[PDB]
Amino acid sequence: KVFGRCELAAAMKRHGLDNYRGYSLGNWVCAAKFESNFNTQATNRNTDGSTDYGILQINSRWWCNDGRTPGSRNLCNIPCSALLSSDITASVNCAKKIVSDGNGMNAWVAWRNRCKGTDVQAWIRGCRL
Repeated sequence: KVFGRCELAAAMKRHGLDNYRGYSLGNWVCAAKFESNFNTQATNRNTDGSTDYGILQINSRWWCNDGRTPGSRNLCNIPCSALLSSDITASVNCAKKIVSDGNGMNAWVAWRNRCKGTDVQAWIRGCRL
C-alpha cells in the first residue's frame, strides 16, 4: 500500500507513535517518507546481506527473520514479510522496540540525514488529526 502523507500520520497517531519516546509525529512521518516513500512494500538489500523491509525499512540483521540473514537476532520476533503489510501495526510495534534501544531515531539513517534538525512539523501540516 502506498500511503498518503496525512493518512499515514493519522494511522501512526492512532498506533501510539506521536511523542513516543519524545519524538513528535512529524519525525515518524518524515522518516517513512525518506525510508520507503510511504510504500509498505519497499525492500532494499544491503551489502552485509541483510535486507530492510517496509515503511520504516526495518533491518533483517537484528529485528526480523527473513531466512536468509545468517546471524540474524529476530528481536521483534516476527517474519520480515509481516513488515510489508497494508496494516502498519507490526512495523510500528517493532519500531517502538528499536527507538527504545539506545540511539533513538538515529537508528534510521534517512531520519538522521534528512529529518533530524529540520522543521518536521511540516510533515503533518494540514492534516486532520
